[PDB]
Amino acid sequence: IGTYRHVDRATGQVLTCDKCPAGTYVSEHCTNTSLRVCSSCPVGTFTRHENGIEKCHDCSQPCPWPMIEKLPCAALTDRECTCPPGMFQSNATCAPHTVCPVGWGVRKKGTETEDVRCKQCARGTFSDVPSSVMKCKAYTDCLSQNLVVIKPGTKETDNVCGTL
Amino acid sequence: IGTYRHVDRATGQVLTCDKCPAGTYVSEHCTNTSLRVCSSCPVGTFTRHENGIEKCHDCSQPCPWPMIEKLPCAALTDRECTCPPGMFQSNATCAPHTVCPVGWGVRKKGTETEDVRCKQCARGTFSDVPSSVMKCKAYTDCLSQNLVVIKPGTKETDNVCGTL
Repeated sequence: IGTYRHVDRATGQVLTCDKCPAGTYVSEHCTNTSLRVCSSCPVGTFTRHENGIEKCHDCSQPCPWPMIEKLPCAALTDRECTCPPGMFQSNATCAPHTVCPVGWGVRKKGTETEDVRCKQCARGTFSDVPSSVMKCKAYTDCLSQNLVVIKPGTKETDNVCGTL
Repeated sequence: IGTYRHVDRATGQVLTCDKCPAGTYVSEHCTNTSLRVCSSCPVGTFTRHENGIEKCHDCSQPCPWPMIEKLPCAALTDRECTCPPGMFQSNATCAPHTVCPVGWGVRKKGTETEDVRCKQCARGTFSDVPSSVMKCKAYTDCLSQNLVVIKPGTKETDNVCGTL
């Protein structure tokens, strides 16, 4: 743990005190005969690193709905807001991800900051359900199934497998 | 920030959650549609690193007098006890540092774990006060003083400087 210089009120001595760890602040500086005392950051406040400060930092305002906290206001961290899962941030607030329709599939997973990117299923794959998450699935292999392709598949359906 | 695997009670799904930062613990695991929620360690408790645990660690018992805390019980740290300044630990508890008598001086600064080490002042130095802190001081330079040595010094006194 590191140190900081402090000027002693009563004597004018420049002391070398021990820093307080992240999550605490200095509630009593060291003097020529006693060590500095650290206290924990009160509710509502934080300090990110080992410090010598006298009051902890204030946490930001609460997250504006529909945003939620991916980090809380705690001793060591300011609160951090995010759009909840299945939404992404655009301008002001939160929009739901694109839902890829049947016959399309996710090419790029949507994130808290970018929307999902869809592509039409390529030949040999299909997607049969609307989803903002699912990829195009490859057809069931009929050859390696001991069966044959009764009905071909489409970008929306699997091929159907059987005999004769 | 890192992650941890968790088995979802209702579905049996093995999820990948986000760890909670040091000083917090996981108060709600992530599910398939919502992020894990972190809470700050309650008073009395701590977590040292980013974790996935469900209750914070308990702080050790209070420091037995005359020991005092060089680190407090806080969100990020267990309390850490030390012998106060001017004492050092031996066996059970705390003993005051050796006080180097007049004519001796500190060779090794005393610490919270070792006592002071004294040596007799070497020729040309003196120490005129009992102290568990002070070094032998070199005599005042009479030559470079424009004065001469009226009375020689001793291991306890400075030489005294003047003219004629």
